[PDB]
This record gives sequence, structure tokens and C-alpha cells, in this order.
Amino acid sequence: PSPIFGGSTGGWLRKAQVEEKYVITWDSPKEQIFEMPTGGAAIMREGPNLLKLARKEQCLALGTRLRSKYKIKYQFYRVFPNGEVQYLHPKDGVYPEKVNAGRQGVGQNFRSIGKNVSPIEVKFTGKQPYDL
Amino acid sequence: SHSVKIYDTCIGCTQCVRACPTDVLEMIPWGGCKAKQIASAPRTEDCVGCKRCESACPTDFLSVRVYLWHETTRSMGLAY
Amino acid sequence: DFLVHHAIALGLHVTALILVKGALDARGSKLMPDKKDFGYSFPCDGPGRGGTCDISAWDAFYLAMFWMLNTIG
Amino acid sequence: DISGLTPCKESKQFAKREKQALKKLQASLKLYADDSAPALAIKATMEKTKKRFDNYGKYGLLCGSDGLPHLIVSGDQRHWGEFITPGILFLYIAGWIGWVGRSYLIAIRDEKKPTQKEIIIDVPLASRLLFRGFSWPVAAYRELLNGELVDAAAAAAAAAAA
Amino acid sequence: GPKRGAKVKILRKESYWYKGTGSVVAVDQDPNTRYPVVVRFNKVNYANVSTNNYALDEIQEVE
Amino acid sequence: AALYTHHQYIAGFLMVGAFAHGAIFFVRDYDPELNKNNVLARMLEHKEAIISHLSWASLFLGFHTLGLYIHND
Amino acid sequence: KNVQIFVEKDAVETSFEKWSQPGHFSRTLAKGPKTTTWIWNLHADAHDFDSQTNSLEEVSRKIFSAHFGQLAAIFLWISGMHFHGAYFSNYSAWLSDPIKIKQSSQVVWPIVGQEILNADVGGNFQGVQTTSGWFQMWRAEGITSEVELYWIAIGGLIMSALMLFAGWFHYHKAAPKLEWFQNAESMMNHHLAGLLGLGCLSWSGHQIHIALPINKLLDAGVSPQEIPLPHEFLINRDLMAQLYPSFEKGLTPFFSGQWGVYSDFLTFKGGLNPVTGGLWLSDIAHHHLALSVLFIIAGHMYRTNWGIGHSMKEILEAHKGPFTGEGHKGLYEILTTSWHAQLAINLAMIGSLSIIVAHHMYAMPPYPYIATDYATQLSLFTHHMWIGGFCVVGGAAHGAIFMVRDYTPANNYNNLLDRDLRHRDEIISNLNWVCIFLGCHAFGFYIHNDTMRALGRPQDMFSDKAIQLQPIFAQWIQNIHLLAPGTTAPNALATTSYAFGGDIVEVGGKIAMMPIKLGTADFMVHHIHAFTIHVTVLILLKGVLYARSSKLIPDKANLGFRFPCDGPGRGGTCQSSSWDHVFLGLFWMYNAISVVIFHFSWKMQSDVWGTVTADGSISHITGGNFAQSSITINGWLRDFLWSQASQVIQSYGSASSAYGLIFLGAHFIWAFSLMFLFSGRGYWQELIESIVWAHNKLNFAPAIQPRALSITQGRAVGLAHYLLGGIGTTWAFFLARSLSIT
Amino acid sequence: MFLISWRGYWQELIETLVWAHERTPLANLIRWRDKPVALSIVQARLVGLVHFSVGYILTYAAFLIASTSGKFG
Ligand code: CLA
Ligand code: CLA
Ligand code: CLA
Ligand code: CLA
Ligand code: CLA
Ligand code: CLA
Ligand code: CLA
Ligand SMILES: CC1=C(C/C=C(\C)CCC[C@H](C)CCC[C@H](C)CCCC(C)C)C(=O)c2ccccc2C1=O
Ligand code: SF4
Ligand code: SF4
Ligand code: SF4
Repeated sequence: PSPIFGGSTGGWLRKAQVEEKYVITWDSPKEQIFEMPTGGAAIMREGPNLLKLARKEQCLALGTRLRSKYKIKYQFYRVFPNGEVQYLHPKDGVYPEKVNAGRQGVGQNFRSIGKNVSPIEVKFTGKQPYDL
Repeated sequence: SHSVKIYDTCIGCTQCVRACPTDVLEMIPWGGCKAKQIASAPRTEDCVGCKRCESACPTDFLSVRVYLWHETTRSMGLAY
Repeated sequence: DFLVHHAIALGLHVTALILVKGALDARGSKLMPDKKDFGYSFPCDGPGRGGTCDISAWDAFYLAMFWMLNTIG
Repeated sequence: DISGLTPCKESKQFAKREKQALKKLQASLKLYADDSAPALAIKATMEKTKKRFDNYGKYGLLCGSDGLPHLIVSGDQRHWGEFITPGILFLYIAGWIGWVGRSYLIAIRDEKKPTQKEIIIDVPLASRLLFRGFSWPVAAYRELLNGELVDAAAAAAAAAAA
Repeated sequence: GPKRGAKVKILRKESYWYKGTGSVVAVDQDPNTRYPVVVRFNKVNYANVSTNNYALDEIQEVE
Repeated sequence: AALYTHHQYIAGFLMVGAFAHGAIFFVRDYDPELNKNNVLARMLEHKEAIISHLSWASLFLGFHTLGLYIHND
Repeated sequence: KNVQIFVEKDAVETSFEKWSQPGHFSRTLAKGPKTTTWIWNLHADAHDFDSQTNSLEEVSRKIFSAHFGQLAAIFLWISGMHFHGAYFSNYSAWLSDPIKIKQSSQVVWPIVGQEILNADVGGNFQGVQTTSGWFQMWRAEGITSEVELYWIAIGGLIMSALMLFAGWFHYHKAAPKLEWFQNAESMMNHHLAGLLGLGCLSWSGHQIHIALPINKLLDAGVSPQEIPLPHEFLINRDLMAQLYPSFEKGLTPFFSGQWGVYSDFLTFKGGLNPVTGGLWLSDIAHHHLALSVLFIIAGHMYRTNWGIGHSMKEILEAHKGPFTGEGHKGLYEILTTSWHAQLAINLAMIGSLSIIVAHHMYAMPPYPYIATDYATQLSLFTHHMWIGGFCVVGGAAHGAIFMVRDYTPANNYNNLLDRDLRHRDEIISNLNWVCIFLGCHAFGFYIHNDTMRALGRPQDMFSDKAIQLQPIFAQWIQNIHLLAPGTTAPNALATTSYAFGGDIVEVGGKIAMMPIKLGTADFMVHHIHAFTIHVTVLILLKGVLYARSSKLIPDKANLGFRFPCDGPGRGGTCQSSSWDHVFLGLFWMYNAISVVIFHFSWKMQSDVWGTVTADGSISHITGGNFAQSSITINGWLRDFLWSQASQVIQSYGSASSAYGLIFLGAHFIWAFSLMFLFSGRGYWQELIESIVWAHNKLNFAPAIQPRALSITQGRAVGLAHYLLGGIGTTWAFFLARSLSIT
Repeated sequence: MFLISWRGYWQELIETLVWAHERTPLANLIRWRDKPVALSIVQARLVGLVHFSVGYILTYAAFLIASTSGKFG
């Protein structure tokens, strides 16, 4: 279910079949023209749409344009060369901008920023001042 | 990968999460500020390092912070 | 011989200005109060809060190089 | 004299400069008729030039072997007109501007919109302030030994370092 | 501590307004908030922000 | 002419390298608690004075030395 | 009827209220200043009318009235010049002997010893030598008196006030609607037939009746005084038939279709006037007549209110091939709903035109007594090369402003625009190669010559004595133009220019024109020209094609036209915006045009310009050093830049000493630019904080907080000083060099 | 070149070169083992600095030695 497009030279490279490639799925109620992140234009097909891209940003940039410009909503996948797929956006079905009970704290310092140690204190260690 | 740390001066106004172009940050439950929510950096390996999150943070000084780290193909931002 | 000496003086003061400012603001400034956390050499702090090109203490050295070459010249 | 310099009225090379500067304008004057505008302009230029050499001769300046006037800034009082007297003059006008400009910023500071009065000058107020800097060495001295010239150390923001 | 409308001095070192004065607007009575005090300022910082949250031990009162 | 300009250009690199390593010291070697109120710590405590005054001298030499040359031209 | 007039009455009230509120035009700046950045934003955004309102009608009204203001400043400029020519010039003394009297229309006041700038020019007059060619242009019009220049100056002031009034009238009183502006077919018919067609007809009318007979008497040797008033040429046919004996027929051979009776004034002789060294006025009168018939006929190609004619829309939409897909569909909405897309064409055309104009005025000199004034020839040529250079890149800037703001994907499915964006990696990578191919070859020819010569091996250099690189294609074309009079153009008496070969024209002992032979030193330089244009196009083209997105930044169009970067991740994002592509390409245009004017100034001085004596002994200005001194960089550095500098550096104490001061002044400004271009903002803002402290310590600080110049702005400052200092240093070097050899 | 023109101009250019090399027959048999990328922000300053420096010193050495030895007085 790929959208209507005449092709372009700004698509995927070897990295796709050798390193991870990304696909994005969305559902549209009607046929409308949208801008390609690597290409100028394309007509989306009513029903489910499937697009393959080369970067997570390119996929997420299309989502942003699909969101506040068309009122529609999508899923990102990471595809490996062997065939294993990963589910990325949204992580738990709920968007990262909205709090969801069940999420946890990652990478949080429990103090303000002026409270980091001097670099001379962590001398000859394999760390850094912001990892204490 | 890059390192993104989140300090306690975070007032939980979700503006860093809305600015991230590669889905690195998210909002989680927290009981230390009015909004009862703090930013979190669960996927720092998609972090490209563009610092859009810090341009969006209203606190002084910043609550979110990006530190340069070893570069992979993902943080280099390569399409090849 | 009097005018050239004051030019040579100007060269020494500006070169010193860039090197002394780079050493004293190496640990932090108003625009970046946690500079010591990023080390001696780094690109910048992004285009946030105005923009921050050439903020590292390494950048002061790079800017001073032009003055040494100019005041020895 | 000082540095082996000679006064300009007694310098053989300063006198040669005067002659050659006049000769150059006379050889340009000969190509014009006597009543016309280019002949009256060059005649006025040679008067201005001749008065420039006469002025220096009695000036009391020092010349070198190059024939040009030199200036002495050791602090000798005999060569005061060269640096001291125009120096005291500049200090009076430069310190007048800095004092008056500072009075303005301090005046419009206590206000709703101080920034509005820096792009759009309150001229009646500014005009008043500009002429109050005629006695600045007395006004800058009253505020030094009052406490209103320099602020305290706990009022200036400082970089994280110190 | 301060009240609403009190004029304080910032004692945070990495703040833009360290050693600078400004006016308390709201103090959160709930002590679970770590930085309960909204303090407003008339001059902006480098990000053109006019206010910030502080703790009670980071502000001094002027009179 | 080769000798005098050889040692003056090398003197410039050495001088610039001294301040460059002086900055590196502050970033990853200076310990603030070890030099409380020290002669070294006090230099950071009035760093704005040194910089602002070095800036004045430079502006003064630049304005007058450049202005005098242009007046003569 | 589809073409009508729609005007809104009393649209905007005229009051001094907004004058007292700077920044009223935009939503963010109207709050007032908080930092000093506000002052800079005030100016950068003042003419950006697109970002002030959302209505296309309100943008169009602002543009229309601003055109009246631009023209009113041009009329004031023209009225000044004529005024200076009437009260501060030596026009009369020049008219009597235009071979010995130098030109001048400026006089300086004597106040600080600066009177020395009034040169001894001649005719009992002292002033600054001007090189604009006002004098030569006045002679060709048949001026001859200062009274006539005074009327042009009064008429220029009246026209200037009429423009000022029209711009105020059309913005406040009679503001025309959006429907009026969107009439392309009407507008084209009026500009072709009315502005260009009637302009050439009336001008031709002035040339036949006033300019032709006065020039004939000036050329024969009649003093200006004995020449009658211009209006007397309009009344007595007796005076007109003595000079051109076909006025006895009157106007009857025009309506009988016997136009060959007028071969007295409608010539096709070619060449130049042996007396003045300019083009034959009789050829120029025929030139404007043939133009004006062409322009008036061309202004009937579009359909307005009567059925007949072409609609621009059905033309473009018919052009579609099997490689182009939809072809030109959509280019109407584009070019009738966006002002940026229009300038992108227009500035590219007008800039190309000014380059074209400069190439045709040195080879076929149209004014009399101008070809031997080498200061005017050199000044006028470079000027149009610079104005052409800036306008060309300015077209590429608006092409990229269009892609960011006015471009929409839904309006362009599968058309030529959509398709270029689809293979944009292929246009850029192929161009990239052509650039690496042209640079290694054209510039490597010079390196080879530099090392071969230094190693003592001149037998192996690319030269006219070693391995020749003869430009055989351009030499072949020259022969065609030389043999053209009689054969290909059977009614032409002489060649269009004497550059293609022919005879040597001389006025007053100086050479006006000569054949310009092309050898291998020519050939090598033409590739440098090729090469620097291809690189300039590589930066500007890339900026337009990647204005909306790239593999690096997929959402570049959301960031805008001019942003500094997208941060220090993804490696380096500095200068990714399409504004920064315009910024880089400005340095190339500079590089390209500098080599053009260097090539022109040296080739003319080596192989054309000079004096002569008995038996045609030509002595050139630099003595023919062009074939064996420009093939190496050392030769360009030592014989062009070092040798010809002697004037500007030894100009002190003379009347051209202002050129020596501006020479140094522009070397200073150029170096001053490098402080802005090599550094960046966060070193400067920390520097300001220590300065602000010294003010705070003394109880005072400005309430408008001092902030360093922004990233984008610090680049635009360094570029403006780089151009000013660079172009200026050359300006001073060119005039003091050419005034001494003219 | 390294001091005025910055990085994200160059990064975008190389992406078209990586594309071209991957699409041309007979050049497709060869391939890099390290992804070609544009020099970084701090690397461009150091390189641009080394050129400005080495060019600065070599052209003065050239001048001062031969102007003295070519005139010998
Ligand atoms: C370029 C060089 C330059 C120079 C030479 C000056 C010179 C001057 N500036 Mg300006 N200025 C400059 C550049 C310069 N400026 C620049 C770049 C700026 C930044 C934009 C300014 C900004 C500026 C401001 C805002 C002001 C000046 C003012 C002044 C004047 C202060 C001294 C004075 O008023 O007279 C000397 C006056 C006296 C000595 C009077 C003495 C006092 C009285 C009471 C004694 C009376 C004696 C009596 C009358 C004698 C008669 C006795 C009889 C028997 C003979 C002075 C004329 C001030 C001014 O214009 O004054 C209103 C002022 O407000 N300047
Ligand atoms: C010729 C080129 C040039 C010039 C003129 C300057 C000028 C300056 N640079 Mg520099 N800079 C340059 C190249 C140059 N730069 C390059 C290539 C680099 C490498 C990127 C730098 C990097 C750099 C840095 C890092 C620093 C400087 C600093 C300075 C300032 C030194 C203080 C001074 O001299 O005051 C005199 C001012 C001038 C000479 C500017 C010209 C002013 C003219 C108009 C005055 C005219 C004379 C007279 C006063 C006329 C009277 C005025 C009238 C109204 C009465 C000054 C603004 C330092 C600084 O800003 O400290 C204050 C500083 O930290 N620059
Ligand atoms: C625009 C083209 C142009 C240019 C570049 C010149 C240039 C020149 N003219 Mg000229 N002139 C022109 C057009 C031009 N003119 C026209 C159209 C006329 C006929 C009206 C004249 C009539 C004329 C005469 C009669 C003379 C000149 C002279 C001169 C020279 C000295 C001018 C001078 O220093 O006055 C100095 C001017 C001032 C000090 C006025 C100060 C202006 C400031 C205050 C700007 C004010 C703007 C203000 C802030 C805006 C507020 C807006 C609000 C009021 C609404 C100079 C080379 C003189 C000359 O050549 O001597 C031999 C001379 O005698 N001109
Ligand atoms: C005895 C003197 C001495 C010593 C021991 C050091 C030692 C050190 N310095 Mg140092 N430095 C010195 C003098 C010294 N420097 C001087 C004189 C300067 C002024 C120029 C500097 C400026 C300086 C800076 C700015 C930095 C150091 C750094 C360092 C550290 C790592 C160096 C490194 O990785 O190099 C790696 C080696 C190279 C990159 C090779 C570079 C070769 C250069 C580019 C020249 C090559 C050009 C070539 C000659 C051109 C040929 C021309 C031909 C075609 C004609 C190390 C502790 C760095 C650091 O990380 O410290 C924490 C750092 O940032 N130093
Ligand atoms: C025959 C009719 C005619 C003529 C001569 C023009 C001429 C012009 N138009 Mg125009 N226009 C026309 C019809 C015409 N238009 C119509 C019908 C429309 C609506 C579709 C427009 C819409 C339009 C727009 C939207 C714009 C123009 C602009 C311009 C100017 C282009 C700039 C230039 O080359 O300056 C050359 C300048 C001159 C030759 C000086 C002439 C000055 C006045 C106008 C004299 C002309 C009046 C009259 C014919 C003279 C009679 C001579 C007398 C001896 C008999 C130019 C003055 C642009 C401009 O600058 O606007 C101000 C612009 O933005 N036109
Ligand atoms: C017919 C010509 C034309 C027109 C109408 C425009 C119109 C516009 N351009 Mg544009 N442009 C042009 C030609 C033109 N340009 C050319 C030739 C170039 C290439 C150089 C550009 C490059 C360009 C860029 C790169 C940008 C624009 C922008 C803009 C827009 C806002 C401009 C503004 O507010 O500036 C206000 C005007 C000024 C601030 C004046 C400053 C001009 C310089 C610095 C001074 C000139 C020096 C002086 C001549 C000599 C000094 C001597 C010294 C001794 C004093 C506006 C739509 C900007 C935009 O946002 O687009 C929407 C933008 O980013 N243009
Ligand atoms: C003298 C200074 C200089 C030089 C040599 C260059 C060189 C180049 N620039 Mg430029 N650039 C400069 C200043 C300079 N720049 C400045 C000041 C700026 C700031 C505005 C820029 C901004 C800039 C941009 C923005 C762009 C360039 C581009 C280019 C490239 C043009 C392609 C080409 O022909 O390369 C060929 C190399 C040469 C012409 C120089 C050397 C020729 C050699 C001698 C012949 C072949 C040698 C051989 C390959 C190796 C053998 C020698 C070795 C074994 C020792 C080239 C690498 C463009 C580019 O990459 O497009 C392709 C481009 O887009 N530059
Ligand atoms: C010097 C410099 C500054 C400092 C320059 C500033 C702060 C602008 C100062 C402009 C003044 C305030 C305008 C008035 C000009 C002078 C007061 C008068 C000089 C004109 C003479 C002819 C008198 C930057 O902010 C900057 C930012 C980004 C990249 C490079 C640089 C940079 O190189
Ligand atoms: S550095 Fe950039 S990509 Fe990473 S979290 Fe911040 S905004 Fe997102
Ligand atoms: S880090 Fe900043 S943007 Fe993110 S939630 Fe906290 S205050 Fe908001
Ligand atoms: S533009 Fe400045 S702040 Fe942004 S990435 Fe480049 S150097 Fe860093």
C-alpha cells in the first residue's frame, strides 16, 4: 500500500539493505497530496499507507507534517537486514508529550545544575562530572 | 551515543519533548513539582545532539542538558 | 620609532586580552555557567539563548593566534 | 636642545620646506589669468601657506633634521601648549559627556519604561541634564565621598567562577 | 521567608540574576514542591525569559 | 634578518602556548577548595576587573595609535 | 470585460502617529526594545512586507507605492547631475575642444587643505575629474549650452515630486485592489508597446529632428555659438534640407511606401565616426526606429478584453513532453500569486542585462569622444560588471525565498518544479564534478607555467611559443564577423565592431578601436571565467534546491529562510540555511567579477589602448606584454598588480591623492571584515559581560541590555565589509591608474 | 575557505557525492570502509588556522630573505 509517487533520487542507499531501514504506517480518510522529506510530492492513498525511509528523523519529520497539517496518526518500525523488526514510535502507544502511568525515570540528577563536582575531583577515573 | 541528563529544576511543561526531532525524551509521572511530571531520557541513542530541547527549556539554568558523546551512524545523522 | 612602539604595545595588550579572558572564563560565564563540565575544547552550546559560537577556552587560543601572528608581524 | 633638536625658526631645513611649498603653488599659478577664479584661489592658498610657516616659526616648536615640527610630552612646562593645555581641555569635554550621559540613564531608570526613553529621548529632560556637567569635577567628587558613585559588591551579578 | 510581593536577592550562583534583585509573586504552600517560589524580574535573560522558580534558602530579602 | 625574525616568531608561539596551557589547568586541574582565599583564587574573584581593564587599555592604544597614523596620512 | 480598474478609496489614514512608534509594522517588535538585538531586527525586517501582513493585497499595495519612492530618488539623482553639469563644470570649454580639456563636474570647498583635489583640468576651471560620461552623453543629445542643462534639472525636480506624490496617493488615497495587480496579459501589452515601443519612437524622434543636425555641424567644425536654437530645426525645412536633402519630399514618401528616400538618416553603415570615434548617429536613429516597430507589434500578443490574443495560461500548459511529464502546469499561480518568484526571474534578467550592456559599450562605443577617454571606458565597464554581479545572485536569493515561503506541494504535482526537486542529487553531484574538472585544468595551466618557468624550462610551458592552446572556435567566429559586411549583411558598409578585425580608428592621436587578437593566453583566461561562474552557480543552485529539506535536515523549511544552524549535533549544521548559500555565493561572484575586470583592464592596455606617430607606429600602454606575462601567476602579480600600482601609491601631494587615501582605507576595511568572519558570537558576548560589570560597578547600565551581534548578523556584517573593502581598493586602483593614462 | 565557510554546507555536498559514487557502473565495485563526512566544527578551525599560519610564515620568509640578499644592503 505505497502512496502514489513517480520516484526520486533522494531515497534509500546501500545502508538500507546493510544497516537498519525504517518504515512508517499511517491511515488516511481520503486522497491528499503531501510533501516527501526526501522528495517533493506524493499522493497518499485512503486506507493504510506504507512508506520506507532511511532515517528515524525522516520518518518523524513526516509524522509531524501528518499530525498538525492533516490530523492523522502513525507507527514507526526499525527493520534489520536479517528480517527482525522493532517497534519504535509511539513506544507504548501513548505519545511522549503526554504522561502515561507506568513510565520510569532514566538519566535524572537529583539536584540543580550548579551542583556538579569539579573535574579535579574525579581525576584519573573513567567518568565525568555529570555522571556522579 | 550522546548523554542527556535531566535535573530537578524541571517544572514539567513538556516543551523539550515536543521539540525533539528524533524521539529521545518523554514525560513520566513525578511528585516534586506543580505538574507532577518530569522529563526523562530513555532513548539517548537516537539523540542527534542538535540541542533543540535546550532552546525550548524555560528554566534558568536549563533542566535538560546534552553532553557530546561517542558518535555512531545514528548520531552522525547519516543516510548512507 | 615612537609610533611603532605603541602599535607593538597595542598588539601585546589585545593578544593578552584574548588569552587572559580565555583562561579566566574557562570554568564558566554568564552565558554558560557550567563550562567546566564540557572540558577545554568543544564546538559550541548550540544556537540557544542567542547562539554560542566560539565559547570554549580552546576558541580563545584560536582567536589569539591571529593576534600573535599580527603583532610579531 | 632636547634630543639634539633645533627650534624651527633656526632650522635650515624648515626654511627650505617653506620655499618649496610656495614654489610649487606659484608654478601652478602662472597658467591662469590674473583676475580669474583659479588665480584668486591659488593666491589665497599661498597666503594660507605663508601664514602657516610664519605661525610655526614664532610658535616655539622644535624641528629635527627632517625639518618638521616635533612635540615634547615629558611634562616640561615650556612645551605645555603641545600636550598639557590641550590635554586638560579634552579631559574637561570628555568627562563632561560621560558624566551627563550617566545622569540621564540614572534619571530615567526609576520608571515603568526606561528602555522607551533610550530610543526616544526625553529632549526637555535631556537638554536640562546636558548643561549640568559644566561642574563635573565637583559633582563627580561629591558622589565618590557619598557612596552614590560606586555600588557595593553584593549588587553586581558575577560569573559562576567569582 | 518571603511573602507575596516581597523584594528578594538571588543567591543561586548559576542563575542569570545572581546578586540581583526582584519581586516574589507566588509561594507554593505545598512543601513537596522543591522550588516553590515564583520570582519575577524586569530584565530578561539570554533566552528572553523574565521569571524563574527558587527555593527559600536561595533568596534574600531587601528593605 | 633570518635570525632575529626566527626567534621572534618562535617567541610568539611559546607565549601563546603558555596561556593556552594556563587555561587547560583551570578546566581540569584547578581545585577551588584547595586554594580557598588563595592568591590564585582571588584572581578568579575579580576576573571581570582584569578583563574590563585590559579591554580599556587596548581600546585606548587602538583609538589613538590608529588615529595618529591616519592624521599623518 | 476581464481587465478593469478596481481601487479602494481612503484606505490608510495619513498621520504622524506610527512615525513615533518604531517597529509598528511587526507583531514582535511592536512591544519595544529589551535588548540591543531589537535595534538590529528593526532594520532587517522593515522591507520584509511578506512577514508583516498575511494579505496578498496589502503586500502588493506596499510594493507598488514603494516603487514610486524608488523612482523619485532616481529623478532627484538625475536632477542633481544635470545641476552639477550646469553650475560646477567646464562643459562649454569642453565642447569647444573635447580632446584637450578634461572633464569635471565637482568642486570641493577649501577648508582643511583639501582644495588640492581641485585638479588643473583646463578651460580656466578647477575641479575633481569625473568619469561617468555625462559630458559625452550631453554632446550626443546636442546640448551645447548650460541653459539647457538647467531645464533638465528643474524638470527632474518636478518629476521627482510627482513620484513622491503618486506613491502617497496610491497607498493612502486610491489604493488599488488585488484584481488590478493580477493582470499579467494586460501588463505585458502595456510595457512592450507603451513603455518600450513609444519610448523608442519618441526618442528616435528627438534624434532625427534635434540630435542629428546639431551633431553634423559640431563635427564639421562649427563652433557651438553659430549653431541655431534646436527649435529652429523644427521650423525651417531650409535648415534641415541643407544637411539631409530628403526633407524636400517631406512626409509623403512615408505614406507612399518609398522608404529608401530616407537613406540620408536611416543608414546601416556600421563602424565608427572617424572624427569622434563613436557610432554613427544615423545608424542609431535607424536602430531606435526598427526597435520601436518591433516593441509595438510585440505588445499585441496577449488577450485582454477583446477575444483576439494569447492567454498566458493556455500557452504554458500546452508545453509538455514525455520527459517532462506535466510540463509547465502551475507556473501561473506561481508567477501571479508570489512576488518572490518574480524578482528571482527579474533580478537574474536585469543583472544579466547589465553584464551584456558592459560588453557592448567598450566594443562599439556609442557616445562621441568617449572611446579615447580611457578613464570613462574603464569606469563604465567595471560598474556594470558589479551591478550585474549583485543582481544575478539576488535573483537566486529570491528563488530560495520562494521555495521556503510561497511554494506548496499540492499546487505542483508532477510538474517541472516538482521534478527538479526529485533528481536534485543528480544536478548537484554532476555540477560538482564539472567544477572539480574545470578548476584542476584551468588553474593548473597557470601552476604548470609557474613551476616550469621557475625551474628554468620555458620550452615546456603552455604558451604561444611552447605547447599552444589556440582558441580556434573563437578565432573562427571572428573571421565570419569580419567578412560579414557585403556578404551575410549585404547592405552593411562596415563591421559592427572593429574587434573582429578591420581598420584602426584614432581620435586625437589616441586609439579608439583595434582588432583584438586571441591567442593561448586569452584561451586560458576564458576558462577561469568559465570555472568561476560554474562554482558560483553550484552554491546558489544548491541553496535553491535544498531550501526545504535535505538528508541532513528533513524539516529545513520549518526552520525558515535564514536561521544560523540546527545545532552542533549531526556533525556540524552551520550554514545549512539557503540564506547561508546566498552568503557564500556572494564571495564567489566577487571572485568571478574581479578576474573579469582584471582581464579587461590589462588586455585593453596591452593590446588596444595607446598612441601613434608617423607610418602608423603603434605604442601600446603596457607595450604588448599580454601574451607572455599573463600565463603565470607571478606575471599577473608582478606586471599587473605591482607595476600598475605606481600611480595610486605615488599620488600624494597631487590632485589624485584622494585615491591614495581611499586605497588604504579600503585595505583597512577589508581586514576589518575578517574579525567578523573568523570569530563567532559567544566569545563576544562573554567579553561584553566583563564590560557591563565595569558599568554596573559605577551604578549605571543601559536598560536596553547590550547583546553581541547574532550569528546570522555577524556574518552579514563581515560580508558587507569584505565587499566594501575589496571592491573599494580596486575602485581606487582603477581610477588613479586610468586617469594617469588618459 | 576553512575559516569563512562552515560545516553544514559541506556535509550536504558530500551526501551527493556518496550518492553519485554508489550509482555509477564500474566504480561500484570499489567502496570506502569509512563513511566520508565533512570535517567537524573544531577541526575546521584548526585546519583553517594551520593554513593561515603556514602561509603567513612562508611568505614572509620568502620576502625578508631575498629582499635582503637581492640588494645586500
Ligand atoms: C568630535 C569631537 C567632539 C567635540 C570637540 C565635542 C565638544 C563638545 N561637546 Mg560633544 N559629543 C561628541 C563629540 C564631540 N563633542 C560625540 C561623538 C558624542 C556622542 C554622541 C558627543 C555627545 C555630547 C553630549 C550629550 C554633550 C556634548 C557636549 C559638548 C560640549 C561640552 C563643553 C561645552 O559645552 O563648552 C564649554 C562651556 C564652558 C567652558 C562654559 C563654562 C561655564 C560657564 C558658567 C562660565 C561662564 C564664563 C563666561 C561666559 C565668560 C565670559 C566673560 C567675559 C568677560 C569674556 C563641547 C562643545 C555638551 C553640550 O553641548 O553642552 C550643553 C553635551 O551635553 N557632547
Ligand atoms: C584591521 C583589521 C582589524 C581591526 C581594525 C580590528 C580592531 C579591533 N579588534 Mg580585531 N580581529 C581582526 C582584525 C581586526 N580587528 C581579525 C582578523 C581577528 C581574527 C578573527 C580579530 C579578532 C579580534 C578579537 C578576539 C578581539 C579583537 C579586538 C579588537 C579591538 C581592539 C581594541 C582597539 O584596537 O580599539 C580601537 C578601535 C578600532 C581600531 C576600530 C576602528 C574604530 C575607528 C572608527 C576609530 C577611528 C579613529 C579615531 C578614533 C576617529 C575618532 C572618531 C570620531 C567619531 C571622532 C578592535 C575593535 C578585541 C576587542 O574587541 O577588545 C576591545 C578582541 O578581544 N579582534
Ligand atoms: C542627490 C544627488 C546629489 C548629490 C550627491 C549632491 C552632492 C553635493 N552637492 Mg548638490 N544638488 C543636488 C543634488 C545632489 N547634490 C540637487 C538636486 C540640487 C538642486 C536643488 C543641488 C544643488 C546644490 C548646490 C547649490 C550646491 C550643491 C553642492 C553639493 C556638494 C556639497 C553639498 C554639501 O556638503 O551640503 C551640506 C549639507 C548639509 C550640511 C545639510 C545637512 C543635512 C542633514 C541635517 C540631514 C537632515 C536629515 C534629517 C535628519 C531628516 C529629518 C526628516 C524630517 C525633517 C521630515 C556635494 C558634492 C554645493 C557645491 O557643490 O559646492 C561647490 C553647492 O553649492 N548642490
Ligand atoms: C613543550 C611544549 C609543549 C608540550 C609538551 C605540549 C603538550 C600538549 N599540548 Mg600543547 N602547545 C604548545 C606546546 C606544548 N604542548 C605550544 C607552544 C602551543 C601554542 C601553539 C600549544 C597549544 C596547545 C593547544 C591549543 C592544545 C595543546 C594540547 C596539548 C596536549 C596534547 C597534544 C596533542 O594531542 O597533539 C596532537 C598532535 C597534533 C595534532 C599534530 C599537529 C601538527 C600541527 C598541526 C602542525 C603541522 C603542520 C605542518 C608542519 C605544515 C607543513 C608545512 C609544509 C607543507 C611547508 C599535550 C599535553 C591540546 C590538548 O588537548 O590539551 C589538553 C590542545 O588543545 N597545546
Ligand atoms: C502605456 C502605459 C504604461 C506605461 C508607460 C507604464 C510604465 C511603467 N510602469 Mg506600468 N502599468 C500599466 C501601464 C503602463 N505602465 C498598466 C495598465 C498596469 C496595470 C496592469 C501597470 C502596472 C504596473 C505596476 C504594478 C508597476 C508598473 C511599473 C511601471 C514603471 C516601470 C519602471 C520603469 O521602467 O521606469 C521607467 C520610468 C519612466 C519611463 C518614467 C515615466 C514616469 C511616468 C509614469 C510617465 C508616463 C506617463 C505618460 C505615458 C507619459 C506621456 C508622455 C507625454 C510626452 C505624452 C514604468 C513607469 C512599476 C513601477 O515602478 O511603478 C511605480 C510597478 O510596480 N506598472
Ligand atoms: C530589486 C532588488 C531587490 C529587492 C526589492 C529586494 C527586497 C528584499 N530582499 Mg533582497 N537582494 C537583492 C535585491 C533586492 N532585494 C540583491 C541584489 C541581493 C544580493 C546581494 C539580495 C539579497 C537578499 C538577502 C540575502 C536577503 C534579502 C532580503 C530581502 C527582503 C527584506 C530586505 C530588507 O528589509 O532589507 C532592509 C535594508 C537594509 C537593512 C539596508 C542595508 C543594506 C546594506 C547593508 C548597506 C549598503 C551599503 C551602501 C550601499 C554603501 C555604504 C558606504 C558606507 C561608506 C556608508 C526584501 C523582500 C532578506 C529577507 O528576509 O528576504 C525576505 C534576506 O535575507 N535579499
Ligand atoms: C586560494 C584559495 C582557495 C582555493 C584553492 C579553493 C579551492 C576550492 N574551493 Mg574554495 N573557498 C575559498 C578559497 C579557496 N577555495 C574561500 C575563501 C571560501 C570562502 C568564501 C571558499 C568557499 C568554498 C565553497 C563554498 C566552495 C568552494 C569550492 C572549492 C573547490 C573548487 C573545485 C576545484 O576546482 O577544486 C580543484 C582544486 C583547485 C582548483 C586548487 C588546486 C589546483 C591543483 C593545483 C591542480 C590539481 C592538483 C592535483 C589534484 C593534486 C596534485 C598535487 C599533490 C600531489 C601535491 C576547491 C577545492 C567549491 C566546491 O567544492 O565545488 C566543487 C564550493 O562549493 N570553496
Ligand atoms: C567584533 C564582533 C562583535 C562585537 C560587535 C558589536 C557588539 C557591534 C558594535 C556596533 C556598535 C554598537 C554600533 C556603533 C558603531 C561604533 C559605535 C562607531 C564606529 C563607526 C566609526 C566610523 C566612528 C560581535 O558581536 C560578533 C558577533 C558574531 C560574530 C562576530 C562578531 C565580531 O567579530
Ligand atoms: S539533543 Fe536534539 S535530538 Fe537529542 S534530545 Fe535534545 S532535541 Fe532531541
Ligand atoms: S526540561 Fe525544560 S522543557 Fe523539559 S519539562 Fe522541564 S522545563 Fe519543560
Ligand atoms: S551555528 Fe554556532 S552554535 Fe550553531 S552549531 Fe554552528 S557553531 Fe554551534
